[PDB]
Amino acid sequence: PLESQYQVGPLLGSGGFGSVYSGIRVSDNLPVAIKHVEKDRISDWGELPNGTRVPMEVVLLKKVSSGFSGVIRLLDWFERPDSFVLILERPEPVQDLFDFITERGALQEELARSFFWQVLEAVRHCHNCGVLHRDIKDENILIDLNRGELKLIDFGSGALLKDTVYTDFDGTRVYSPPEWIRYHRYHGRSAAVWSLGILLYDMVCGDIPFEHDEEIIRGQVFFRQRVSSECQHLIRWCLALRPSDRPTFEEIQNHPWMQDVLLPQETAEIHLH
Ligand SMILES: CN1CCN(c2cc3c(-c4cccc(N5CCNCC5)n4)n[nH]c3cn2)CC1=O
Repeated sequence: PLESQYQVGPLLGSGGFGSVYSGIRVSDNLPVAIKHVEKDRISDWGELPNGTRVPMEVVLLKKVSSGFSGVIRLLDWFERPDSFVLILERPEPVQDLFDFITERGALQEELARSFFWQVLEAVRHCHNCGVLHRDIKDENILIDLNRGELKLIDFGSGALLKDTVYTDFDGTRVYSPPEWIRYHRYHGRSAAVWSLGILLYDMVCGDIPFEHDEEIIRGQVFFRQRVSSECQHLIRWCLALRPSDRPTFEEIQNHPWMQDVLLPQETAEIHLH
């Protein structure tokens, strides 16, 4: 009975993902996030090993929630008559990257390097677990303000990772690649790299580079803030129009702009405290 196991707090947010509340596990006072999703609104369904009908999100979270890392872990879940309820890790104090950027404006490159690196490690972890996130962006990353650690959230638009083409997409359009816009097709890793380019631009410029379909399709990157040449180069590389022209994760992390990253804790002490 989830009713008695958790003390429900205030609404943290709601939108396309459903409704997410602050909570506390009664047994040990562990801070949690309680996410409700209506079944009528669940588009993609999946199956547990033990053969049970469940939201793909839950399948993806399980595959990815084993071990430590930069992904928010699924602690438990429940099925209700017309909804599923997910119990998720909740860091505290925390702020999502979108609000963080809005507040501080464009980030110092040293900070953006540390954040971006951690996002890369998290996404690599998902891919190693057979999971494609598909909605990488500032709103889907949490910053643990005390530890300097980022955490990927919201796998509700995700899919099992495969090497064949995807012909469906339900992530954020302004983060979707030109091949989706033009052809309604993309491959997982290379689409992910494109969204990482948007994300990195967003961090160092304090806003998204493209707003309309035609800008995405043109792929011309204009910098509105001062950004080093190395960083501009990495961004333009991630945002190559031809998917095959984009860097692999390894090539991103071996890029000269990516060298000498701060540890998360160093990052918090310098930039967060
Ligand atoms: C799209 N989306 C956004 C909220 N999300 C989430 C938030 C949290 C949080 C959390 C903690 C503190 C604040 C906070 N919100 C996130 C929304 N923006 C305000 C801060 N979320 N902890 N754990 C979470 C797990 N998922 C579920 C989800 O699917």
